[PDB]
Amino acid sequence: VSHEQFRAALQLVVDPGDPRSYLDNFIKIGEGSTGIVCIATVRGKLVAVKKMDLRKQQRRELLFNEVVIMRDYQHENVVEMYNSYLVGDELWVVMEFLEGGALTDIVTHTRMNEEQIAAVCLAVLQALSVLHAQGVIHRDIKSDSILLTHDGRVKLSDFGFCAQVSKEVPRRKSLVGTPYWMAPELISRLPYGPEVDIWSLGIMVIEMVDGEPPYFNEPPLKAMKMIRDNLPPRLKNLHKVSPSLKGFLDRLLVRDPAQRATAAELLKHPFLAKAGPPASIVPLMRQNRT
Ligand SMILES: CCn1cnc2c(Nc3cccc(Cl)c3)nc(N[C@@H]3CCCC[C@H]3N)nc21
Ligand SMILES: [Cl-]
Repeated sequence: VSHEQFRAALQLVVDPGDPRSYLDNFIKIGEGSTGIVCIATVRGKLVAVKKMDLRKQQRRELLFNEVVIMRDYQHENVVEMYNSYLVGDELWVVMEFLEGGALTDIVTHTRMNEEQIAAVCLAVLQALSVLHAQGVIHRDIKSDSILLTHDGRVKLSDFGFCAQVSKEVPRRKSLVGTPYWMAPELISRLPYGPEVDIWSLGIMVIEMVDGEPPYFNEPPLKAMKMIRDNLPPRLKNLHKVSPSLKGFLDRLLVRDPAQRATAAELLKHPFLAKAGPPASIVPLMRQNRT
């Protein structure tokens, strides 16, 4: 499929026009897999703009999947998209700005308690149960993909790797994700489904408890071989965690995806009863630390 034809299909979907009319004061706040993210001001609300080069993608079709999903799925725990545009060779998606940043910064700089860990898992499982029911697989669940509001509410972001399964095509086979968070069946190149996100969430629980995913200091291909061949990873800090948290994590990090717990199942797990309110996360954020 041609670039001119791909851009053409995307043009049918995005908002027409040049948003450099509506926006100014662009400040780069980071980089992802698919492009860069800036903050900008509307002509006075401030927004986040993700900018992706149509010609520089390993899997260009995923750009399409991204826009269509956030357009079609609004949930309290999912980052809201306001608009999307084509600007030269770039797809721009305009989204709400979340002042609390990403969970990565919390997990690498602080130790979360179980109330805080439970609140983050509850929020993510709520988003995923709704997405999974409609056949949407996120495929990049990790702390970097979890954003926080000023008052400590959790929002799933970074839908640039998502896919949708259906009755007609109920499994994917593509190798998409981030090595250390990838489910064994996905690493192995087997037909997979929504269950891959449950494993990835398990790995993000490890991040929240231990600060890092398993095998993080290994080359990514070596970590993927270990994920694929070995017993499920265990918490380095095990004696430090409750029986509720261990039993919860034991249901996520199940190698056989057919025996892995679903998002709907896990929403009924007693560990999530520990979830604290959003205000419990606030003191973990960079702006409130010293
Ligand atoms: C859904 C798009 N989006 C809205 N608001 C975002 C966001 N907020 C903040 C808030 C405070 C500091 C920073 Cl660095 C980002 N960060 C943000 N972070 C970057 C985006 C790409 C690189 C990884 C991730 N940390 N993404 C944000
Ligand atoms: Cl249990």
